[PDB]
Amino acid sequence: HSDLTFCEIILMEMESHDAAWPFLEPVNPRLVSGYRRIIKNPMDFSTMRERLLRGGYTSSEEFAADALLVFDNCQTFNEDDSEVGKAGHIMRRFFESRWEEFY
Ligand SMILES: Cn1cc(C(=O)NCCN2CCCC2)ccc1=O
Repeated sequence: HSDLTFCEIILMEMESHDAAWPFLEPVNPRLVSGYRRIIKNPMDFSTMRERLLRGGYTSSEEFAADALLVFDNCQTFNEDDSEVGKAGHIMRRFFESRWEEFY
């Protein structure tokens, strides 16, 4: 319904955001040491993309839960002053403000 039409706007705008590069694809645990043991429920934009296209979101609140999970995992694994962590705060602050402009 009208809830999930804006989830497409935010996800599209989040995908094309400049600071979205750490979260476009799922984290590769073979390449990132310690990520498999620290992050229980990983989540990224592409995973939210394929679920949203298939329709697996019942309400907008599920979409926000996956989005906040991306930045929670980013803050949990990475330092705040790291290159991945710096982009996470930019993407997180962009989402919470853009999510505010509708709800
Ligand atoms: C979300 N996240 C991402 C990384 C990462 O190193 N991403 C590199 C992504 N590749 C660089 C250019 C092509 C894709 C590390 C920790 C983390 O939590």
